[PDB]
Amino acid sequence: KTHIDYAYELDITVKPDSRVPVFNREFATFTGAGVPLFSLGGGPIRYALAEVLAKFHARRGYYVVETPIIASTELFKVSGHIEFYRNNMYLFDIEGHEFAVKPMNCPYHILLFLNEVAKHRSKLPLPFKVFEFGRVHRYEPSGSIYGLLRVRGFTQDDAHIIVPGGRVIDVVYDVFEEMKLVLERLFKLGVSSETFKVRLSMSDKSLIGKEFMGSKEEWEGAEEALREAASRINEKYGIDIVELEGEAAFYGPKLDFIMMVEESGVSKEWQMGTIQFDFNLPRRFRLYDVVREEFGIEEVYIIHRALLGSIERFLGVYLEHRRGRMPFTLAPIQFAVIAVKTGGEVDREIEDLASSIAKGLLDKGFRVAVKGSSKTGLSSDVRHIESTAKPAVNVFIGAKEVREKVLDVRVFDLESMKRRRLAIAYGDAADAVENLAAVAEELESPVRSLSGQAPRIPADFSFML
Amino acid sequence: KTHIDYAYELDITVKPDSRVPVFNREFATFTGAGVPLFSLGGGPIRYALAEVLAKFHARRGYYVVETPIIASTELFKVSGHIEFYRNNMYLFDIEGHEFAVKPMNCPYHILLFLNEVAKHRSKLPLPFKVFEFGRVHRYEPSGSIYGLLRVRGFTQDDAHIIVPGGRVIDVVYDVFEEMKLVLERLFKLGVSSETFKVRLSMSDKSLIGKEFMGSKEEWEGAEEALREAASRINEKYGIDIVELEGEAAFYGPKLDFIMMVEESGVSKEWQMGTIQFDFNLPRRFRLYDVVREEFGIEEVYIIHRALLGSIERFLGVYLEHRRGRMPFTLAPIQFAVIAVKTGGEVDREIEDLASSIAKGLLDKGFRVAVKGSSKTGLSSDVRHIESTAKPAVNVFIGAKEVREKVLDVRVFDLESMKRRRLAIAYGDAADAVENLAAVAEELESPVRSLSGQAPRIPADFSFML
Ligand SMILES: [Zn+2]
Ligand SMILES: [Zn+2]
Repeated sequence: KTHIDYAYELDITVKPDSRVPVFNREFATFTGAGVPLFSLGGGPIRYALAEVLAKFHARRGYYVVETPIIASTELFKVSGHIEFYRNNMYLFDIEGHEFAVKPMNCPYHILLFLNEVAKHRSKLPLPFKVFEFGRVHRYEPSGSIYGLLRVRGFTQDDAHIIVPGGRVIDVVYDVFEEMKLVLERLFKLGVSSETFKVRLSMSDKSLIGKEFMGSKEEWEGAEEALREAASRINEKYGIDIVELEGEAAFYGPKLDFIMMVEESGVSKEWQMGTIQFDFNLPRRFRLYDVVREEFGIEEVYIIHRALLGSIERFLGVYLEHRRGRMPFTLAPIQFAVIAVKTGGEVDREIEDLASSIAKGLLDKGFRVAVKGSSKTGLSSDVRHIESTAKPAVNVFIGAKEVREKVLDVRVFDLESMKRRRLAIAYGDAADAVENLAAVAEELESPVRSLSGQAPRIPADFSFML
Repeated sequence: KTHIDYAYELDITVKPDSRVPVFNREFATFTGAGVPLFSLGGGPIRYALAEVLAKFHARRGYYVVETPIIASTELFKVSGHIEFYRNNMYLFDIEGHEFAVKPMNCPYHILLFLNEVAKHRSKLPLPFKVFEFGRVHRYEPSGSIYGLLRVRGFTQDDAHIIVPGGRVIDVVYDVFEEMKLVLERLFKLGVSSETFKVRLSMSDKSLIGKEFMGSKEEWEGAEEALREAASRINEKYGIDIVELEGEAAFYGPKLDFIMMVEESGVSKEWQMGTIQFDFNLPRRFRLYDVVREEFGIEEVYIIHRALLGSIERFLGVYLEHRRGRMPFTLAPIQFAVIAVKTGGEVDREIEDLASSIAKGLLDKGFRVAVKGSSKTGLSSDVRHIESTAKPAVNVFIGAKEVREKVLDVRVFDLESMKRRRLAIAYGDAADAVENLAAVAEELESPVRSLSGQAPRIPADFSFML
């Protein structure tokens, strides 16, 4: 089972090679290869993700933005190289004039910086931090496409930071702290000395001015910002730091976030976001000039950063590491309500309890699926539910639950990777809904500390069970 | 003053003909004409909008989805005509194979329906309703582009409904009820007999089979669904109904939502969303077959619907009708905190009060701008603030406010189009923040009834004041 299997079973995506009813052709022969089609289970995940990440960034001091999907290629000529990158771009004509589907958000985020400087000049505070849940499209050959990992259109938790020399170490460190908060609180992935690695990729000093563009001073101030920040990370968490000479991009050094995972029992890297300096963009968009003239700052850095990286890719690898098991806030089905029918007259109270709880949870904004089951059917029904839909919480309502006034509620524990039984007392349907909503709020708590609000995007997914 | 002026002054957009610092070229010569670039003030509006509309639709029974931005042209060949619509499409090549930037979400939403039928068959409930905050791109000639009204890339509150004959009148009516809830609660625009018109566009019966495709039966069942629904609308609200013979699309009849507005004092239509039947798509994607075979339903309808329509266009016309005055939830600056300094020692308590209130409002997730003003500067500072930034709420903190322990708080009243003064007592900074947050929650209340949650996407926009 790969993420292609989990994504399909959880209905996060449509499988490219599933056959379209009546056409008996594959979904991929309508959509094209490497264009992930998010389905009904995946839709609420995408809105929840944008909203949580946007709000998380706004609370940490980033301006949230949305930039156009297309642009004149003048935009990418200025940025540019163009002769090279042109080749990874989807290009088209309006009206003699060359346009591209955006492959990166950077030039747009810089124009937004430039517009604010023109309007407000030095009243604009530095560091200037801009975040976008951004949608980018890039050429990939057919043989390179794989699931959600390598695709033609995808999403980044992208941000750009323009930070003076006096604050750059803190900014680098803070981005690490942001990455950790998102992993731990949104995804429930522990970030510690045993699970995490920070890798720095630096210049070869003998090659500055040639394969590494820019000045010695730029490279030294940037590499030294990464070393101090990484030294604070290691001091604080005992997280180990790896430095690779000569591995930086031509336009600046970087730091990569790397989770260490184990099979099976093989130790494997899971690469996530990056912090990437850029000596090219401040030259091409005249940012060094603009900052010097308007702010009187001579030492300034331009940073590209993501925490997750590609969201599709992140999600792909997540589905594998966690065997289809989503955190409560991101689970296609949040509460599965399972009515264990008996054949006897108690089935009426069971049916009314299940149905009322389901309605009440939907009204609180939760994603709910009701399953009609039976004493003899239960074991096989549950097994299907676990091997396919993997609801965040199972609520079992049988004769015993009705007579004893205690729900049998099974939350899936992401650390132990097991269901955990809770006994939830209730007086009636409404009281049961309140109590189930309390369990949910506890599961939502870490996401509230990131974004202020946990997203409630309700859906009735009963048809899936 | 047009929406181009308001959008720029509120920093909702970058002005195409603003000059880029140092390049002294126009922003439009990097972006291309008719590609709206949303700026820092516009970013939170876009995320808030997606989130509110998505959640509103999920609570009303729509599945929320996000579909790809690109597609093989096979997708649009099936839908199709293609020979015609090809001409409004941005087309590009991967790897010998023709792709398009999506001009409409419809075919993707139908594939998602088709995938769920293949997986779950008749367990999928009807009506099937799917909503998307969707991003579409269409060819427009340079001479056709105007502000936010007619552009090359834009957003729709798009949905598709597959509804059996037994439920179609109710679905039509409900979409009207959805449109009214969004206008009134999100936008504070009254929908009544005096402000609103419903226009139906129908076949010419003599032309069915020729300029109007499909069968008599289809057209009659659809036109009659619109007449009954419209008759319920008129019965309930006294809203008047206009019917135009021969004005339908070739593929089905429709209803348009039309607000009536007055200048100046000229009566003008403001066209919003549409409810559009389609006899083409169920043939091209074999939906009539699929529904008949899997659900045993012979009478079924396919509907395209939006409430606002183009969101950019809606927003453009809104900014004009309301002279730059956004509802609280959507205002770039939610609280402007204005410190009226005196020159004397009370300035310290004023500065600490303003600063603490600002911080406290930011921590609640609000969009805040602090302005340092003075007794003699106030009148001109306020005038600049009103003519430019138009904050949802002004909080004036001077010597009097500090000594009397009562804030001077001015909410902008969208109906009367005037500031309205409130006297907000406080004991200290924290208590003031709580009380200001209470005023905000009252202003957020209508948006909570739509979406469960009002969006808090914080920002410090002090630099704008
Ligand atoms: Zn970048
Ligand atoms: Zn449509």
